[PDB]
Amino acid sequence: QIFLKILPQSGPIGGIKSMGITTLVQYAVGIMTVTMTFKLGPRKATGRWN
Amino acid sequence: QIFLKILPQSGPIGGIKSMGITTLVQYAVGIMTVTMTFKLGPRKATGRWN
Amino acid sequence: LASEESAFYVLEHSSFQLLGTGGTATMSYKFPPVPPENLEGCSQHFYEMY
Amino acid sequence: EFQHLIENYGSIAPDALTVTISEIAVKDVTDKTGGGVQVTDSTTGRLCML
Amino acid sequence: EFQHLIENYGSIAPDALTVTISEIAVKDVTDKTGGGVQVTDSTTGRLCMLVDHEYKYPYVLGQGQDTLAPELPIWVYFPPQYAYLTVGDVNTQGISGDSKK
Amino acid sequence: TSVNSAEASTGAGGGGSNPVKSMWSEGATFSANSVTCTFSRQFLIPYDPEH
Amino acid sequence: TSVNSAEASTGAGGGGSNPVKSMWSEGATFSANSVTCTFSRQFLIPYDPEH
Repeated sequence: QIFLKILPQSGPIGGIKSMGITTLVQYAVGIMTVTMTFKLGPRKATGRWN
Repeated sequence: QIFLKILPQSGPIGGIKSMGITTLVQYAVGIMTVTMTFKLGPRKATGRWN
Repeated sequence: LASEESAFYVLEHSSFQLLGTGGTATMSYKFPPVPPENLEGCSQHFYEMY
Repeated sequence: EFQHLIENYGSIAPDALTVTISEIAVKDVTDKTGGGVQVTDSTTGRLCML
Repeated sequence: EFQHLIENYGSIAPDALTVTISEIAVKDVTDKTGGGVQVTDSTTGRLCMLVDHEYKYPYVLGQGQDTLAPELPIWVYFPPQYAYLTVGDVNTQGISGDSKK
Repeated sequence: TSVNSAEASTGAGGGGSNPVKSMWSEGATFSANSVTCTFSRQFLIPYDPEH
Repeated sequence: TSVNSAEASTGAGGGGSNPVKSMWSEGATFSANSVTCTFSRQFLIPYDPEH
């Protein structure tokens, strides 16, 4: 399993009047590229007429 | 002891009317990673029946 | 209700990667040898093989 | 591709797997002029991958 | 991990310590449209970090004070402001008898 | 005009990019004679309006 | 004054630049004994106001 989240960046704290502990609004995007290989077995030989 | 403080940055001073001496509102965030090694001594051998 | 056997997993208590904007990360996995799925059928009944 | 698979081959089994997460973009969201929100790519935003 | 430690070992003693401050981000705060504030990453902003390897400054750690890092990895640390106590001369404030160092 | 005119579009600010890889080190690795414990915490130095 | 004076001009924010070339891999490559299938999907992880 591949677990993905966004690191919770913290909001400003300090001399600003009554800020409070908040989080910066951040969301992630990306491209997930998944490659799977499959071993393949050849078709069985056919002796039919039809 | 590791002391941390944000380097203060000065506000603009110049042609702007009555700007005054100010400081840019800056706060710092980061990740503090602490690794400690502990020497461990093996459990003493025991000869109890129970 | 939770018990002593209940597994409370905290994923932040592990080593994972932090990837910035534009970063990439790859996972590789190798399937164990598994029985192939047959893509061809049967032209006979196993009870009519006489 | 599935039609080609089931036409040209006799059996299929999984062999390997590769998952690539690229073009990661952590994006901050703030308020744009005239209402609504606007999105800006984040230099320090980190995607936690485990 | 503490259960494993106290179950599988007979003694423990600290040996080495490594502290790494990484993912540093000094962030400017400015006014946001429609009220509030917004945060922008700073390229020129700096964080002054000083490691007192020589113990030049007074040591205040190890006094059992409410300054510890969060017990859970999900919480954010707010490192305490550094202050120290030093010796001085006790002087009486007038005739009231109050004394200040 | 405005970006609100589009039915389901969101305005963009065109920020920067930083393709860096860093580790959030955590957990304890036990050995026969020692244990190496690591914990990572996000820390915040607040804004000091006057030092 | 504002950029609205020129009816054929729009304001610019002067964002950054990133001359990077990446690949959108997809499709299946068949062989005599194996097939390598690849698919790419854009994924979005939403903002989590409380972790």
